[PDB]
Amino acid sequence: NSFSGYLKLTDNVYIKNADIVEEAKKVKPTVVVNAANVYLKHGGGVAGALNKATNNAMQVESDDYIATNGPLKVGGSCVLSGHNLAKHCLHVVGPNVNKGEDIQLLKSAYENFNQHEVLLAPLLSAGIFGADPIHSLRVCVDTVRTNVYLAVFDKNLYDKLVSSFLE
Ligand SMILES: CNCc1cc(-c2cc3c(N[C@H](c4ccc5c(c4)S(=O)(=O)CCC5)C(C)C)ncnc3[nH]2)co1
Repeated sequence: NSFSGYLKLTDNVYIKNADIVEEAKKVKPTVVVNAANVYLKHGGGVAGALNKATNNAMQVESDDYIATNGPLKVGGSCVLSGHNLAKHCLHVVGPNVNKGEDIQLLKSAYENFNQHEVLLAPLLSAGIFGADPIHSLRVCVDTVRTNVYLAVFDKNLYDKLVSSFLE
């Protein structure tokens, strides 16, 4: 958990302009959060990047989990191996508002982080999931009580988020 160069927003929420894959390699976190979908198909974006960094071992494990347990629910999660990126990967499904899912499920999605003491995570439901990233950060700060290090891989969005928080 050797997080470096983060800006502390509250006593338990930190943020950095960084690629979550590169952070996972530098930090060696106990838990890395994946921005998953309910069938754990890591086809692109954050999930595709984390799977590629494991040389597809995350996707094979994920397929075996789904075969035995069935899909997750939106707002839900599961704990699988972190492979070379962390001790564990917490796969969390935030709502995809571009696909009609309820933005209220973003609170349930962040609540899964409270089962782990320290996590490296992306900003849930942002990017092509369509939620307003300023709102996602607000839900994170209000919901997460354990220690969360957010990696946001876009300096333009990072600056807007820090300027929204410090208003
Ligand atoms: C350029 N080579 C591919 C690639 C991409 C990455 C890569 C992207 C990325 C990231 N993006 C942010 C984000 C946050 C959440 C969601 C998405 C996107 S999404 O994938 O569109 C849908 C699920 C939710 C974005 C708002 C700046 N944040 C952190 N670390 C990241 N790493 C490495 O390699």
